Amino acid sequence: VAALVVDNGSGMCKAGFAGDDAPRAVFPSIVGRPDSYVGDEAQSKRGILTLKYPIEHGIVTNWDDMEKIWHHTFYNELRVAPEEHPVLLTEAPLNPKANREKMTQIMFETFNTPAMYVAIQAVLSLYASGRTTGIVLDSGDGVSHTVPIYEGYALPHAILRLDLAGRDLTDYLMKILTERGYSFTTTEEREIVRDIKEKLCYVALDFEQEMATAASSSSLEKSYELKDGQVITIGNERFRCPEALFQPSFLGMEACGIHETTYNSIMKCDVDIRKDLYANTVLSGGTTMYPGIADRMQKEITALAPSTMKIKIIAPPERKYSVWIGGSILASLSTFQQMWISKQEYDESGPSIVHRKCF
Amino acid sequence: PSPREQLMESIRKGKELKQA
Ligand SMILES: Nc1ncnc2c1ncn2[C@@H]1O[C@H](COP(=O)(O)OP(=O)(O)OP(=O)(O)O)[C@@H](O)[C@H]1O
Ligand SMILES: [Ca+2]
Repeated sequence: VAALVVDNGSGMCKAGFAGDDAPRAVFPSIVGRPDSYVGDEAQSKRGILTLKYPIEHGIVTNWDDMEKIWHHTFYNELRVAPEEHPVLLTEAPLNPKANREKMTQIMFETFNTPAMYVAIQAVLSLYASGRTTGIVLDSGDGVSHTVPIYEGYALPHAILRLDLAGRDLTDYLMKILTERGYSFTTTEEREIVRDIKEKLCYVALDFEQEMATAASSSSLEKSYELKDGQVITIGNERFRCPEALFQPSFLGMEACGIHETTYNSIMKCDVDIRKDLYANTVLSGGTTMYPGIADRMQKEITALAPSTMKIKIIAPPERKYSVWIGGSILASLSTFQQMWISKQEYDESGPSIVHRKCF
Repeated sequence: PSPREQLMESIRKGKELKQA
């Protein structure tokens, strides 16, 4: 039998089979109520429902809705049953101890999982790349984390959190396009701006130079065609949008960009591990998909790192799903088989066994 | 080599993944 890999995020859930190379199910983390819908179905009926997001900045804030998402995951999405399979769940870096315990309780007692495991999302992305030691920048829909990992251990003292991700960038693009002329008022219009962001936007190597280029010619402009046929044109907004990742000031934030956040995390580690981290900086999450982010991150960290240092930014071509894939690799390993938590082991110990088994 | 040492060695070795 094969295990299941469930990767829950702030915006999207990824579900499938340990052994597979891609999640079979990908759907929004939305629970809708006026009796209860989950995912794709709920986004359509938004007109007659109040929509809830159980996962805020990677952290589960509502447990009743999280149960409903997980239920829809097996029965509706994967068309399987939880008590037949081991389940690999993913957690956010620096996830509260109680959340981890509640996550373990819900699986065993509510779904009767014969086995389960909870792994840190960034640690899995590092595994997916084929590394066990390195630093992961995970930028999703709700949160950006810089996570230094030593031989499978995420180093809690060195993890940094920044509440600036895809959702914030989608909202920023709406705003700067609004300033340029267009009006985006409906949620069906936001889902367009989000698509514009995912299709055309890119990270400039030199922002100020790129701004000068956009002001002198139309060479950087792209045309996005709408469903009704009408075409919209985007200039410097293409790179001004993901620039907010490097200058949170663009959003009115008093925070370091993803580059200096990565640097600051490496500098919180033991001096003798940094030279491996600088050369094993892996990018993961949907918000790291912008063309030219790897080269920009490379450029910016080079300015902060020692001049003798080898800087290497790994941007796996698929990295939008490296968390799930890293789990699909982990749960499929014959060497990992004895690191699950059996239902027996839970019944004997209780929820708090998660800490002594999952690290 | 501990059970964990052999887990990290398998991750670094990599592995083949299934199809659809
Ligand atoms: N090609 C792309 N370019 C830029 N952004 C993208 C691209 N594809 C997806 N995104 C953005 O990435 C986000 C989803 O990524 P991901 O699924 O890693 O985050 P999540 O796990 O749902 O949330 P979090 O990791 O913050 O908990 C969305 O906000 C989406 O707009
Ligand atoms: Ca995520």
